Amino acid sequence: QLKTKYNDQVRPALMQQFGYSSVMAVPRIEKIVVNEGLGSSKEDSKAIDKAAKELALITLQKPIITKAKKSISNFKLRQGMPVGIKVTLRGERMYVFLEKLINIGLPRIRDFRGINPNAFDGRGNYNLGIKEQLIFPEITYDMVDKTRGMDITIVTTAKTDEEARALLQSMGLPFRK
Amino acid sequence: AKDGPRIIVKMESSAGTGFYYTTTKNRRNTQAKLELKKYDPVAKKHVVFREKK
Amino acid sequence: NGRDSNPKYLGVKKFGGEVVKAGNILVRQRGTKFKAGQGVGMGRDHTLFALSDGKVVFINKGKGARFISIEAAQ
Amino acid sequence: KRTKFRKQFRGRMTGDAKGGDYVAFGDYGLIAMEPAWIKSNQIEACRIVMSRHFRRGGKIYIRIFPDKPVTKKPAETRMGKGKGAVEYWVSVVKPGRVMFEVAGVTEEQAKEAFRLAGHKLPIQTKMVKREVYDEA
Amino acid sequence: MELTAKPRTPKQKLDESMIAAVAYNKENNVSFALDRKAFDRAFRQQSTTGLFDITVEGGETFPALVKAVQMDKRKRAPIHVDFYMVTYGEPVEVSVPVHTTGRSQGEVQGGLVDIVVHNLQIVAPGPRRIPQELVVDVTKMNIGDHITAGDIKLPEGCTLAADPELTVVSVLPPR
Amino acid sequence: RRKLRTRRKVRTTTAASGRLRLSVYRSSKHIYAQIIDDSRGQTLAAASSAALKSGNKTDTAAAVGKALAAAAAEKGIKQVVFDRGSYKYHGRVKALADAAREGG
RNA sequence: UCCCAAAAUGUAACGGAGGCGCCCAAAGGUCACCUCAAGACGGUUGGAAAUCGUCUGUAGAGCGCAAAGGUAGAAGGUGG
RNA sequence: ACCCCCGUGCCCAUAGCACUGUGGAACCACCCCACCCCAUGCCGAACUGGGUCGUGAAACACAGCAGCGCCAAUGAUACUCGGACCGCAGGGUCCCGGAAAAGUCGGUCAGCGCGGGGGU
Ligand SMILES: [Mg+2]
Ligand SMILES: [Mg+2]
Ligand SMILES: [Mg+2]
Ligand SMILES: [Mg+2]
Ligand code: NA
Ligand code: NA
Repeated sequence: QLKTKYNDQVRPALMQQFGYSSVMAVPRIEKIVVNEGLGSSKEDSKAIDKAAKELALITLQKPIITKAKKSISNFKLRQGMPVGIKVTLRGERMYVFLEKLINIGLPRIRDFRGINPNAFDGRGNYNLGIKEQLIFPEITYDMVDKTRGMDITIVTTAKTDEEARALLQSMGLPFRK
Repeated sequence: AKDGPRIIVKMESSAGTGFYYTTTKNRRNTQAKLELKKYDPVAKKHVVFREKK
Repeated sequence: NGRDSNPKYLGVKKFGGEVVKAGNILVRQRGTKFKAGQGVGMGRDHTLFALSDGKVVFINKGKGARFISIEAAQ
Repeated sequence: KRTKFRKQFRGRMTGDAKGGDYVAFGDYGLIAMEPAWIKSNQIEACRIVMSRHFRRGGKIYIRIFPDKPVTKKPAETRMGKGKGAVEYWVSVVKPGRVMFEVAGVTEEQAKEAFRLAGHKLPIQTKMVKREVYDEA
Repeated sequence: MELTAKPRTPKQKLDESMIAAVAYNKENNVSFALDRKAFDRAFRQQSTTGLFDITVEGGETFPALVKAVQMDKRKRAPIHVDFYMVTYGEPVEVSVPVHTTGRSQGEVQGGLVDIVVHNLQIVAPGPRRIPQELVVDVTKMNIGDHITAGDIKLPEGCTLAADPELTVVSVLPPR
Repeated sequence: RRKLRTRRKVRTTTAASGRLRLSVYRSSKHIYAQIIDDSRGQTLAAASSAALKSGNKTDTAAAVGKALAAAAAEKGIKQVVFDRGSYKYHGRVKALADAAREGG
């Protein structure tokens, strides 16, 4: 289940394209954190259980419901109160959810053309712009509560953008040519 | 040290058998019921000691 | 408002080269300016007091962290 | 002229000049020979006369903003505390301090502006030229 | 500037027309004491971009360059002056002022030519060849035209010091 | 990250203690269990596991402890105070401890 | 609690500002454990702040309230 | 005795960052596995348990580099003890000693111990 094509179909296609004198200097995937919005303009205690359950079946890992940053401005802000969800994916489950995403996530999306090819995180990282949640193989509108938007961020061990883009692409990521 | 109808109430100290007063200012705000503690009088020491009167 | 007033005190009580005793108070402060050194204990209001007899020695490592110590005579 | 938000009140005291060069932001300047207080309205007057004299230019530099609130006597009596919260602001000026500087106009065209402003100042002053180059 | 005595007590200096000055480089740091008039006549010309012959009482001609002057307040007459004995290759960075020649094409139109920075400090002035002035074109300017140090011709063998995008001269609008 | 180690240094008093500190460096597979004097920046016994290990790198946990205590006998050590770093007093480090507590 | 107070302490006025007459069964004891504010880049109910992530960051935060002193090896935050 | 590595102190920026080079099984790190002791209010990232390969890329160590930080003269001045004066006053001067800050020259990217280990 993956991992093999992770190495065989990535590393070797780097010293023949770029020029790495070390296999450890080969860009890797550190982790995939997933943030989930909740509250602010929609303060519902029932809405908590919603994502609290969904997120826990798409990634097979209980998520932490982070609070506020202890800042009160002029609008609707408080001190301490659940207003966000962190879902870190590092390890085997990272690779699992990942594969589930490259294989069933992106390909199965209405009005799908690809993702912005321009270099995002100029530090060696890459961010995704996922919105609607009704494009996953785990998300069944036939048994939920409502429809929200989840955010997936890619964290890798790449030094440059030129060395990140290639990693993403080889692994599994279509672009808008 | 004003004492009025407001919150918190200066609570006494008692013991099973023993006879000792810790004298501790409590409060009825949040948890106010389980005022059970442990304070060794001038007996054998180490005894079931609550400040709930 | 010309109202309110506070006498206050504070300061160093036992200067350098001064032969103290076990119990004497050294310096009175509000925070951690002069930090407790060797043979120098620290009260609750950050007060420094001696543990034995000796000569009050001062120590300044370029501001920031002051230290006072005691070197016995005998 | 007046500050935009401070504390309220203040004190009073004069020591020797501190931060006033000779030639800063322009060619010609005007300095104090006497230690005093400069009301903001005095400044305004100066600035304005200088404007009259210099139809077009706008190269009048005034770096002596008034940062000193002075109290005042309500009516009479003396029973009561800090009086006159807002009367006027001042700009302490010590000999050596550059109050005004202008550039672009000739020699004769500076003696005039300066000479005029000078008849609005509570202390003698003088005009100088370029010759000093401290820090840049 | 014929230098004479050079004590440490200003007792026989304040009364007479003498001004207290010093000089150094990296070796000796012996304090001097030059004439008032001599300096007030010489510093007027060479200023801070030109050395002058400094003969000490006895037969010691030592070449130096003016660095920092500490003029007196309430008066126009200086009171202290700092000298720097020029080496040969790479001494200290010298400050060169900015003049202006030729009538601009924006001064006629209605605007005025305004030098934002009079003095401009550069890097490695180069001994024996110190820029005593600096000629910067002004006519190419119009209204709102900004001229930085990337636009100033180099006196050959001189590199800039300040940021490349700093406004030296600018023609302001009227009123 | 480097805070843990320094929470145990300042924590263990050096002066008022009068006792000897015993540090341990087990961030890898090569402990030192050095022994240092309170006041004097010297070193008394101090064990060493780099001198042979018999193909072992986890078992020797108990060894270098025992060894250590034994070594301490040849100098005259009775009171020891233990100063680890980012080590939450679990397995290996605890072995070193017990071995050097009942062997001395 | 600052300032006045003039570098020990102290020091007046119907001088200049702002607080208290509480609160916390945990905000205590102890033992472990975590590191802030802020900005930039990039992301979905946002498009100012925030939720996330990656950098920078002697702390420009925090410490129940007023203020000063003090605190990054904690007197910041949690759990048994 | 030479060097080096690892650990731990004095010292707690003149010993700090950035840029760059060197190091490859003696040591250090990443990495691999990780049902259990133990654990991250979620994730064995970090704590942790058991150890190969590979690599030294990153981190760490050392070395070059002083662009920026940090430290920081001489000379002079500000202020001032004491002594003696001036103006209606805000204020200011003289003598005699002490003596800044800032800026400039310049200075250096440490120095000094203990223990263990592996090499010539
Ligand atoms: Mg006075
Ligand atoms: Mg006082
Ligand atoms: Mg006094
Ligand atoms: Mg009195
Ligand atoms: Na006097
Ligand atoms: Na003097």
